[PDB]
Amino acid sequence: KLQVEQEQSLQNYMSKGDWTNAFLLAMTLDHPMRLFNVLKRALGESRSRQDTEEGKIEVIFNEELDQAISILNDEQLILLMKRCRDWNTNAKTHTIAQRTIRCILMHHNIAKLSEIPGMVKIVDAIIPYTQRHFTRVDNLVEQSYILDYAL
Amino acid sequence: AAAFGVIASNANCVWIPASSGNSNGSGPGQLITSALEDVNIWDIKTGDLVSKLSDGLPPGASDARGAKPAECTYLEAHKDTDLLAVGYADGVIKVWDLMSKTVLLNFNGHKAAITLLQFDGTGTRLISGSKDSNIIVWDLVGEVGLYKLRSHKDSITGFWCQGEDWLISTSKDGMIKLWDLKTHQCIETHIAHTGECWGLAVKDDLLITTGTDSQVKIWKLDIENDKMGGKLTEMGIFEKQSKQRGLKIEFITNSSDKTSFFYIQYSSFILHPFQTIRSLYKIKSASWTTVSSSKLELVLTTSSNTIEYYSIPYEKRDPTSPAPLKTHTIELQGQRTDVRSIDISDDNKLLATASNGSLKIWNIKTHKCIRTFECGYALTCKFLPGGLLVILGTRNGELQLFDLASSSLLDTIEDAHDAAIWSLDLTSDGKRLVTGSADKTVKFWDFKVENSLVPGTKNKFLPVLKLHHDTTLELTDDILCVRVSPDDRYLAISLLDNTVKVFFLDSMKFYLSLYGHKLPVLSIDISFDSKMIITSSADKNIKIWGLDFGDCHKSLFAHQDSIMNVKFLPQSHNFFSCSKDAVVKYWDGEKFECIQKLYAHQSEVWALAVATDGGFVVSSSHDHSIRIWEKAGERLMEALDLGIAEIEGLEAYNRDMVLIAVNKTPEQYIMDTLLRIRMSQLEDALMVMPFSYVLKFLKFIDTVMQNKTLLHSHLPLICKNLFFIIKFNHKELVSQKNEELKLQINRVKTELRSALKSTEDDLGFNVQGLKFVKQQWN
Repeated sequence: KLQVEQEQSLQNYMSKGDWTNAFLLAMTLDHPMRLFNVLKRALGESRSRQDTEEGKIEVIFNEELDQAISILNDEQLILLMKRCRDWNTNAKTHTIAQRTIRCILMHHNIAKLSEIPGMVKIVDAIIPYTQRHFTRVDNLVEQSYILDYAL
Repeated sequence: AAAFGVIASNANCVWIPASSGNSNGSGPGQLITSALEDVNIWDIKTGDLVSKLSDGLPPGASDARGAKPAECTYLEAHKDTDLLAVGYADGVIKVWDLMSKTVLLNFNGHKAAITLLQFDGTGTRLISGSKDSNIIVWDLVGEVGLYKLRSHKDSITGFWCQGEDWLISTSKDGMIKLWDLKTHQCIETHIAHTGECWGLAVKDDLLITTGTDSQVKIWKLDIENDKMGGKLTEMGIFEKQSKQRGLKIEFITNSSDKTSFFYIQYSSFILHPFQTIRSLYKIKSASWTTVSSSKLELVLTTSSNTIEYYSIPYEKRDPTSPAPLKTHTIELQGQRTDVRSIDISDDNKLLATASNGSLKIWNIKTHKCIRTFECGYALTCKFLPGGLLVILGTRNGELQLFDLASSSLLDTIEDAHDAAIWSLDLTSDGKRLVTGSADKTVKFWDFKVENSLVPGTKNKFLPVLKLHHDTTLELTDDILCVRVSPDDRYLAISLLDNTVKVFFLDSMKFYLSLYGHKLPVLSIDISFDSKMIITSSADKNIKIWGLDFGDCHKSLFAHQDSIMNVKFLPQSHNFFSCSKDAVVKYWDGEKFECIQKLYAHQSEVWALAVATDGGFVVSSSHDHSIRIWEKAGERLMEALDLGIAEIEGLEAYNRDMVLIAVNKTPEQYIMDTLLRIRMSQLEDALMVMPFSYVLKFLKFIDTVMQNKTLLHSHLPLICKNLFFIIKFNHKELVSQKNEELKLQINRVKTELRSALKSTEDDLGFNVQGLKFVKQQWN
């Protein structure tokens, strides 16, 4: 309706601002490609500095999303998880789809709190592509030292 | 052969009626210029033809105009009255000189015609929204790369502030979009409509909107988290336009409910007595409203092919409304409406066109007098040969006798008809009249002066010719066109059984029927050689006939719309076609091919006749006027030489006292060539490069690893190229001396192995974290 389209205009604007309520507001809305763009920009650069939960820290505070996943319900988790299933297929995108996983495994209990929808197909679907991309970085890691080792 | 007509824009045309107003612009204050099918110049309080800009001979140009046909969308003058600017029914905007009527520039880039066009308060910008659903900003240079704002699906209505920044928009897709000027982004879209925004006006501080929803929404200027203060519901029908007073103490609103009403304590209510008026609002729904520049009147633009003047009840202005004044037309829009029939005299100085309520007398472009008895439009008109009297056929079945001198009817010709008159033409001397009627008979009529017991001035009806009961499946008894033999030997008749029948002057004997017509016929004519004929039908097919039957000479078929009239030449050498699709075509009467295709017609042509002089063209129309006629790796070397040429220059910037590769850092171009290159055969471009390419190359890897950037590249690309160059050459076959880049590699590889080791540890916890709950969920 009206507040939906105006809410899409706020979703257009908030991307110029921060990432947190743009992430939750874009999570409750269409479309997940722009949601992939904000995770692309916020998650995209190389950084391994001070304490995060999903690699979200910058000069501007992105650890509020470190809070925002702990409050999130399971419907957005499975609706997120089918998108991670959409993002683990092609190369170089799966890593972005990795970033929430190490997040969500920290936040919720082993039950994936008790009212859990059927997701056996997805949790069965993630793993062989993770083992697939795992051997690649195994190769580049064992090939990285050898240029140093010569001289 | 030789034929008349020209390819020019003007041949002494009177084709512009100066009608159908939709907008206007105020000029000198005592004058006002009007959007019509031209640019017209009127007085603001008298209504006389001050000037008129149309087609013609501009100073220093040929095939140029002052204004076009195909109705003007908007028309306004510049605030310094130096520039003229009109957007037309085509996408091209034309600016014109104010003193002369030469053209200055031509503005295109528009897929559709102009739906918005106005000067800005600076004058150096002209804004034009068109019906291709976007906005185009214009500079005096012609800068269109400034701003092209489009997130729409329909046309736009509302616009500018007066502060060079901070624009607003309301559009016809039910949307009201908010944009900033610096780097435009839709912060917010206020929507309260479901249809089309018809008109728009800001008062001074309150922006009201008028749409299909028959309501009024007020809006505040300094707006965020939408400012709403009220709505004025239900004028009675959807509102169309509004206008503020130049003193900004009132606000007039107009609609298609034949009413206009203003607001005053302005206010959110109408609080002034309105029974003082004497010149009630309008007979036809109006297009646009402007206050007059004399601060005493109101200027109204209606859809009755004319615009008018009134006033608004107030003590400063005139407390009543005056009678509307109209300009000095040439008696082409001084009377009412369209022309369906024309007729020709034999002196080339008496040419009459008829309307719903007028008969207009013309020599070439000068109008003598009017004759008014019309109970409709005329399907046919016919002069007397000699031009003494004229005979009219209205849409009542009534033939009317008019004198040449005055407007008065001498004699009403006997209404023995019960249906309207399709066809009518007189003979050579003009004493026999053959008519079009569905009364299943042919009516002959006498004609002479009034000096006996048989009225020739009232055409007493002695002979009866009736055999019309021929049976068919299309329609038995109706006639469309009648033609008199030029030798005065026979009569040709159009019939609704897809035939024509030929019969001589006396009692019925049969000559010829022509048939083969999929559609019924529109018009039939005879050559003055009197051997071959033509016929026009409703199947877009024009058929030539001589004396045979069933042996088709030629199916003259190249058309798309219906055919109004096709006629021969008055010396029988050129037959011509006027149709529905607004194009008139010359055709050689001896050949099958066309000599000239005249396309300068925008509106519908209903009829067209050429006099026996043959030097001019008379044309009936729907705009009621007459158009008178007569490799990659060397680019990588350039990239590295440019990039190290930047880095070495930035090193000794002030520690010791090119516009494009592309970026704020040139190294982003270095990765971009790695992005642009194909995944195959890149090693052929890499293997060419020497050892100095490596020494220039690793500085960019240290640049991106100290830059911590993985947005524009990825580590298998960098390690992929690294592993290629360590295959190629070399570390100790390129250098035996301990150097700075050699020690740079020893820390860069540590940065790489840690940067990949992070993500590898992330997955190494991720998948084992996924396994464990799947062990439990069983």
